[PDB]
Amino acid sequence: GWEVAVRPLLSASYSAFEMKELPQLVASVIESESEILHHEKQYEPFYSSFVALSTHYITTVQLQSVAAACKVLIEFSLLRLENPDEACAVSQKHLILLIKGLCTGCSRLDRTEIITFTAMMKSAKLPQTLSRQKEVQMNFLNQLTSVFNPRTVASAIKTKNVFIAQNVASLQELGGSEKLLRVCLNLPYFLRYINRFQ
Amino acid sequence: FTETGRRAILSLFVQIIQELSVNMDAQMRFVPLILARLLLIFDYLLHQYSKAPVYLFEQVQHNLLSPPTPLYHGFKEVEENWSKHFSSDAVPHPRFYCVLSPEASEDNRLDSVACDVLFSKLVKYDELYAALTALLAAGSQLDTKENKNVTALEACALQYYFLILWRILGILPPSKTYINQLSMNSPEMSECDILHTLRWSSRLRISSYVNWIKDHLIKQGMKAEHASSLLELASTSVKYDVEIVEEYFARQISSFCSIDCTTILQLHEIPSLQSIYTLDAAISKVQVSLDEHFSKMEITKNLLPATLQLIDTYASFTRAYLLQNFKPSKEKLQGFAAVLAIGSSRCKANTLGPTLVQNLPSSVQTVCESWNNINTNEFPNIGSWRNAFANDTIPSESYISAVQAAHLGTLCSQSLPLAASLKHTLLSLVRLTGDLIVWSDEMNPPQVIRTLLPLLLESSTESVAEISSNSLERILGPAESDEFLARVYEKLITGCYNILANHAD
Repeated sequence: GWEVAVRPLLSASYSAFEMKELPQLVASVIESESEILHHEKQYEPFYSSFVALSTHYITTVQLQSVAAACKVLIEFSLLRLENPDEACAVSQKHLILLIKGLCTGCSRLDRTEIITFTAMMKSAKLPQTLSRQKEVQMNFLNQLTSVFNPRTVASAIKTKNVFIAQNVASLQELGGSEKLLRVCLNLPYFLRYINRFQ
Repeated sequence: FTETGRRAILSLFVQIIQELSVNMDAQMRFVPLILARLLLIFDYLLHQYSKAPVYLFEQVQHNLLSPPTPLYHGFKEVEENWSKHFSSDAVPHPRFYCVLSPEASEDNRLDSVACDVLFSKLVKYDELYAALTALLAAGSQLDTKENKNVTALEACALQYYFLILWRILGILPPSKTYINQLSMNSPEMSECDILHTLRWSSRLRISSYVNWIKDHLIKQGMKAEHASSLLELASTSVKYDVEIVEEYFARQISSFCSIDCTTILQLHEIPSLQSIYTLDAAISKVQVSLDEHFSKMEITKNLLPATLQLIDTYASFTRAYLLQNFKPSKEKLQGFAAVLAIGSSRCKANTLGPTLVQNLPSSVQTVCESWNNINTNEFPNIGSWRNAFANDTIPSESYISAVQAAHLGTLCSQSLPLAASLKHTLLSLVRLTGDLIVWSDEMNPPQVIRTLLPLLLESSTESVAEISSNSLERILGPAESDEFLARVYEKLITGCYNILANHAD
């Protein structure tokens, strides 16, 4: 179910993020991948807030799964920044800061917004209202299929560096540079300035 | 793999085990280290035939697929001996390892699909069980003659293999053929058969294994009506134990009676380790069963003579073992025997013993202290089966396992390996004799005294003379005013006369 999937975020909203709560969050993010990008209107704010909390708690701190989940979140934020729908729980600005924060050391989101995000979390209705061997085998298969770098690129700084390298590689893989430049060019307010310069 | 491949591999394992056991005679002299790995793999297959454990995934990830010590689940006690003999804190190469986690040490749930395959076509379970019972003697003749030392590797491999075989044999369900072989009579039984028989007869008594036995007997084609009657008539309890152990004692006495009189026995005629620990297990089981039977309270009318004959034969055995380790000529060997027959220092009655032992210059001093320093503490205590072993379902089986491990641990020694085994078996035998003499209405004084005084004043039996002293004190005299002191003095004069008359050269 999805209630048990969002349980770690609900528990951690009043504290830090427990280390034991990360791998199952990653597993849930990878498992629901086929559905996350395709949803109806009324579930959309719930999934947007869930993604916001998940990204926030990932950036505040096995590498292959984390990289895959971060790539998934970057893809989600990318097509959310391209389309953006009126009823998105997180506006385009916070998506931009989120994408930046995943590529940096998590100094963008503030408490004043995650309180509203958790309130929406509780007030939103579930897809399926909120108000050990399988995971190990999956990790084994993930490590087996592809080889992580590691050294091609004290402990905390190097882990952060490899995390940033993986995240920026994932962002570049989607070709997000062109999409971000396109979304920045056709702004509703800079359009007059661009026309005047032309 | 798929189910078909796994069952084919299991059938191939069955075929290998069945085929390899046909030439047991050659196997007596081999070192079963490859056999140990085969049995370990078979045990793992039996435990986890269907699923795959998580620790296997972690081990294969860390040891192989991670970028560049390995991680395994080796035996703690075997690796204890290996590291002790390796000394300088290196242990770089692991040679004795186990695949299954130690968490399965608790009573070891057999796989349903494994036994479903075992009780079906393409396998012959009866001959498989026969081969597994026969393979328990795959290293009996290794210790036997060339004066060649037994290295650490071979002793560790022997203990490792025996532990693996004992573990696997205690998990496989019964076969109907052996049930019939033991049901209404128990003939032509070998040492491995006896070793399996004691543990089984203790198992299917009170520990509620009988339901498991009949449940598995329903499989393989034996309906409940036959199984219940066979289980009922297989065990009815103390009489069965005394009968089987009396038969074993009679066979051992008949085997050893070919040697008589007072002659020095070579090392090669010393019994092998397997027979020694089989006898020790049998006597320990008898002691436990008799102790409980008369604690809760004519069957011992024939135990006494057989036990006394066992004791005096084993006293001759240990005396010969000590003597032949002293190239000395045979005449001065008999002279040394005459000196040490009246030796010993653990009895205060005699006075010459210590001085005559100590005045010999070098030959029988360093060897004497090295042999007398073999302390048998590692064995279970006197009544350790009553306090530390009664909490489990079967204290007797736990006692048997403990004494078996203690016997197996002695193979690592390089100076005097067998000494611990002979000392402990003599101690247990004399303690059983004392308990039985306490618990028997029939008692023949002359037999017991003329087989018991030689223990107290013998230098080769000093870790035991105290127990014999306590046993004789309560029945024959307070050792101070009664005729016991007179008999001790008489034996002293007999020894003095013999040494002064025969070996004056």
